[PDB]
Amino acid sequence: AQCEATIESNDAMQYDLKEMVVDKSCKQFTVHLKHVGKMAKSAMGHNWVLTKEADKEGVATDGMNAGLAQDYVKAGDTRVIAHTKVIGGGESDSVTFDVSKLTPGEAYAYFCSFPGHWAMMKGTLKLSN
Ligand SMILES: [Cu+2]
Repeated sequence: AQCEATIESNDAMQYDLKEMVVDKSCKQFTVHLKHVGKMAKSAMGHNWVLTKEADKEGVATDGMNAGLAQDYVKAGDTRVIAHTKVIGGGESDSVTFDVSKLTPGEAYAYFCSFPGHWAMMKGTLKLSN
């Protein structure tokens, strides 16, 4: 979508994309998260979080402990490349990140850090041309 992509989250605790590709010509990347469900953020809130695949579970665990006001992301967690807000049904959010944060040919994990969702809601992101 240039240097943008749109991802959908629903009431089934799913994302519609399992992988994202960042083009090499991009200096900035933008992700647009949409919550196409009708459930409340307290019940089935979704976010989109970018980490080294390695940091997935540790960031997820710390995020859970941060609470909803922190969007289920430990504040200033340095393992976090980018993340959106936690949204409810009918909402959306966008995050733009600096691509030079990514290392070519390395796979990254994107997941939802709302409590219990990282196990069902995850995908890979990589830089490719
Ligand atoms: Cu979620």
